[PDB]
Amino acid sequence: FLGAAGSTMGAASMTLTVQARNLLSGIVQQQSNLLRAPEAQQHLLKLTVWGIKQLQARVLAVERYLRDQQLLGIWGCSGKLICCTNVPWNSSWSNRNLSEIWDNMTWLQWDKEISNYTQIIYGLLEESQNQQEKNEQDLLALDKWASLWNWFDISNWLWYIKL
Amino acid sequence: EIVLTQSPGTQSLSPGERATLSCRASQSVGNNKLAWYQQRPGQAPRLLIYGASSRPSGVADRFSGSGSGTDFTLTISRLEPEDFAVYYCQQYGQSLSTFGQGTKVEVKRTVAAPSVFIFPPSDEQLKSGTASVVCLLNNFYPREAKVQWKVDNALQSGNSQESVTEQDSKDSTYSLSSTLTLSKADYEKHKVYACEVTHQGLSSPVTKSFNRGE
Amino acid sequence: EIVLTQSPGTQSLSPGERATLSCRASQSVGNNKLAWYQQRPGQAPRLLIYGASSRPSGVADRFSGSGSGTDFTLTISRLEPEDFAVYYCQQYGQSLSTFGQGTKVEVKRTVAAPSVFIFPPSDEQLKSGTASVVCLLNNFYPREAKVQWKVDNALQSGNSQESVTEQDSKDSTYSLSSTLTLSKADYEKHKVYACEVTHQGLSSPVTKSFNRGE
Amino acid sequence: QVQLVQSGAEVKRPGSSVTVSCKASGGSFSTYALSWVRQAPGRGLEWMGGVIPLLTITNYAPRFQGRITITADRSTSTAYLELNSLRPEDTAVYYCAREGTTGWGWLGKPIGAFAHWGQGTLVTVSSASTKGPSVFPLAPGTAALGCLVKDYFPEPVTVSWNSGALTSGVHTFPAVLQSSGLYSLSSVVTVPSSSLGTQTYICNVNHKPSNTKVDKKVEP
Amino acid sequence: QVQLVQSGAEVKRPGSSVTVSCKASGGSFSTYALSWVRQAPGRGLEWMGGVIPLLTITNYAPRFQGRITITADRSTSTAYLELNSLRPEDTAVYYCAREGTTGWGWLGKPIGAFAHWGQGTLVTVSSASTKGPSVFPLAPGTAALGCLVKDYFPEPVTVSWNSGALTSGVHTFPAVLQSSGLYSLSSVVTVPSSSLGTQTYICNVNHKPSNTKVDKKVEP
Ligand SMILES: *[C@@H]1O[C@H](CO)[C@@H](O)[C@H](O)[C@H]1NC(C)=O
Ligand SMILES: *[C@@H]1O[C@H](CO)[C@@H](O)[C@H](O)[C@H]1NC(C)=O
Ligand SMILES: *[C@@H]1O[C@H](CO)[C@@H](O)[C@H](O)[C@H]1NC(C)=O
Ligand SMILES: *[C@@H]1O[C@H](CO)[C@@H](O)[C@H](O)[C@H]1NC(C)=O
Repeated sequence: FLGAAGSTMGAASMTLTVQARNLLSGIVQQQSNLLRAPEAQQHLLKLTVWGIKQLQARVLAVERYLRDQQLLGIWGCSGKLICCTNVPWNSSWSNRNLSEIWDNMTWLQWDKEISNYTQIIYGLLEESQNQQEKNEQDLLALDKWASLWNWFDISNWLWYIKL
Repeated sequence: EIVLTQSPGTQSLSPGERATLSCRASQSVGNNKLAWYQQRPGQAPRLLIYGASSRPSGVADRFSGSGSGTDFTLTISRLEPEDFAVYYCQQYGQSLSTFGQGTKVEVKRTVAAPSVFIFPPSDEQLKSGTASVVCLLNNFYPREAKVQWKVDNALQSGNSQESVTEQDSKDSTYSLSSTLTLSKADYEKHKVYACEVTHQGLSSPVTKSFNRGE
Repeated sequence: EIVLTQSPGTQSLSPGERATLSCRASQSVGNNKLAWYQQRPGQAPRLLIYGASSRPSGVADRFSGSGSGTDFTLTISRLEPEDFAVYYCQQYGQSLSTFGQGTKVEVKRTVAAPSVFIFPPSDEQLKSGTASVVCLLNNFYPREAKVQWKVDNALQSGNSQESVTEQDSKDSTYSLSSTLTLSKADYEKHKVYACEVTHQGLSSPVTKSFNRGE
Repeated sequence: QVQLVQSGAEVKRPGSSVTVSCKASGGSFSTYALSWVRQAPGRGLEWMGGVIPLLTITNYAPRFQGRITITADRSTSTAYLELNSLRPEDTAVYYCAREGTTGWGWLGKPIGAFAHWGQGTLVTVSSASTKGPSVFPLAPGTAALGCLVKDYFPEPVTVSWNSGALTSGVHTFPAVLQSSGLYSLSSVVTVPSSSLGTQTYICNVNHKPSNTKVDKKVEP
Repeated sequence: QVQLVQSGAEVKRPGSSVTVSCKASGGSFSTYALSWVRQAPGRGLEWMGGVIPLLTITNYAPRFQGRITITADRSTSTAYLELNSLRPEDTAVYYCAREGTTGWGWLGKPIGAFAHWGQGTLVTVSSASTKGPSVFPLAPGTAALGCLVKDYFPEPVTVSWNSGALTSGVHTFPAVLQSSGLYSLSSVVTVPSSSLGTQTYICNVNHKPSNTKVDKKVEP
């Protein structure tokens, strides 16, 4: 957990050759102590101090661990820890070197690089995920009374069913 | 059936010109499936842009396809002396298919007049009773012209077919050679062998006059 | 292209001596895709080590590969007598999978001298038209046996069917013999035949000398 | 890469049938749609139909259906095409072409386009039998001249002057499927008039199935 | 387990074609690469080429593209290596070099190395005819004598000294190619000439292409 957060993204290419260095399972499974005993107590005590504080911490963790799942849902990336997008690296002005980024730069310094335009990227991504990609997919299966009738696409289908 | 109909004529452009073609069809091809096929005479017709948008590894970047639906578009920015050939596009959409109509791109010099010649029939074939009167249109531009023979003061069409070379890359002009078939006993009669060639450069139909005897 | 040069050329190794064989590649043959082969007469090239660190089934345990990166190395500590044949390597990292040319491990004995008994020609081959002057070298060490086909006590070129045996398991050594192939009436006019040999297990060339018919 | 070594050109009696081969080499004979295309010798190009060897899916022609037969024999790893009713309007070049794939290989996802191709042979029917022609000095500052390789069988001949020493200014003309049952050809070059008796222009012809390769004078 | 049986020995001509085989029986034949390796007798190896039987995925050696057509069969479980334009510099022993695997016999993880091999076939390319030789013993403290087999065609010739019973230092020799493409061998025994007039050293020469079994005593 967090075991190479100080490494460069090339030595934190090591982090995402493992489970993003165990970050997500540490997000949801560090609940296990307050999951193991909010209920092992059999005591009256007539009032509760943790009955609001622990509950607020718990539902705070849950809504934070659902906003990110919904944001991966909105960019077609739901399930996939590492996925690619149709949004290009745009006019976004931190254009620099590949062998500088993924060899000698930590994740935190990288966050300091692109601390601006991050909401620009987040607004930008769903645009190419939806506004044309979903509409192109809607163009796919509407008009083809000739979808049963396909003669020169069998080769891709055969390749595709094996690989 | 989708009758694919590309429609520029001869793409007579200079070396270094934007080779833009029309590249349409009768109706819309399904799922935009179109491939782009450069072709040279005697060689392999080669793919340029598969899917009309994406290009394989090895094909030159100056080839560039565009358009969708019924009529697509190909633009080529730089015109090299080896790409001056005939271009087609072909659908891989609906189960039946047909190729492009044919657009020739060439080396563009200015318009010109030839050095006209006509060959008398040789005695080596005249002794076998087989005459052959052969005209010649040397170093003229453009290729498109018309040839009207005057074999004994009359138009000929059916025996004097035309064999015309493509643009020879050295001189950037063309060469025509019309050939009429005849025999020896008719060669003893016919005095007039004068192909009245008409062109931009051959405005008036000239002759290189000869008769039976030389 | 992946080029392979098996190093060294050969290794004159006694049974029990350390076997340092290696095979050298040029480019990156990834995933350690190098093997080791051995052919015996009557047998095929047999896979003794695959993967250059892994071990096949049925092979002996003293066979072991080593080396990684770009260059690789075959290792045997103590040589059993069945471990003495030609030894190849093979890369199969790509489409083209060429072999090592072969570093033959041969047995090494102590110093042994040949027995040069040069032969006058045989009449059963004289009657057909070939002079069978034969030089024969039995049980020499090492393989460096350079016989001189001394026609009139002088080395010519074109009368040597160079056939040298494998290292025989009787007494750990080779053998070499070949026949003179000249003309019959030419041998009727020669002067001298004496194969004054050259070997590295010599202190002096052992020589027998004769003439035509003597 | 993918090599499609098509079998050679053929001559045959008209009204009969025809078979051609296309031996692939490299990639995969199966699991990718080998197909077949036409082009009349001078026209654009034309697709006919194909085959998929793993499942023998035959996707035939809109017009030539019933007269075309495509097979796929992976056990000797070839692909044959059988057309019928040979005729002067079956005369076209027949290129054998395979669908390509993404990436530099022959195993990944296919593209749907005829990427890798074959050398192609002109499938032209024969009327007559072989014939060696005669070659002539076609008489005209600049003297024109030709060597008329006229009324022969079969195509093609080539023309090179002075054993190819004269190399520039050449102007050949293609062979004709003419109206005599034979084939004619023309070829000119550009020489001056004053070098008639000094440099003797000697064209060289190459008619390989009729076996006539003569040196021929041009001294008009 | 895995068996690799080929055809018999073949004698061939330059420019011709040979159809050698490798019948596989036992183990997963279709999944594993069925390849070929030639070798001139007792020399180094270079990979001839090979296909897969499952999809007929092929790849030829770039020094043999256009010279080899490697089939694959799911009925006979063979590979008909039809090498075109046979050369006397491609005279070689054709082991069928099936790739290797783990197991369990021949059904585990394949390794990419050639573990399972055939005995090979020496394709002899020469334009001579079958000729049976005579014997050539050699007239002269342990000496040596032998019987030469010169001027024979084609390979092989089998020899025995005193009909297999005298092996006291027998020495057979490798082949040689003479100036007319001619085969020969030699075989000597390290016995002296002192024990030669007391006990006879008889050599037995055979030519299995023509079955001319000759015996020969060697004299002082
Ligand atoms: C810290 O950075 C150094 C680079 O100098 C690297 O060698 C080391 O592995 C890094 N440590 C971790 C835990 O990634
Ligand atoms: C990328 O950055 C590295 C330093 O981290 C440098 O060595 C390399 O030359 C750079 N490459 C380019 C293309 O600028
Ligand atoms: C590379 O990393 C080391 C330590 O991680 C640092 O000292 C050095 O300045 C870095 N160089 C570049 C060009 O980023
Ligand atoms: C990023 O945004 C911050 C806002 O807090 C701004 O101060 C800064 O100038 C921006 N640009 C950078 C760090 O390049």
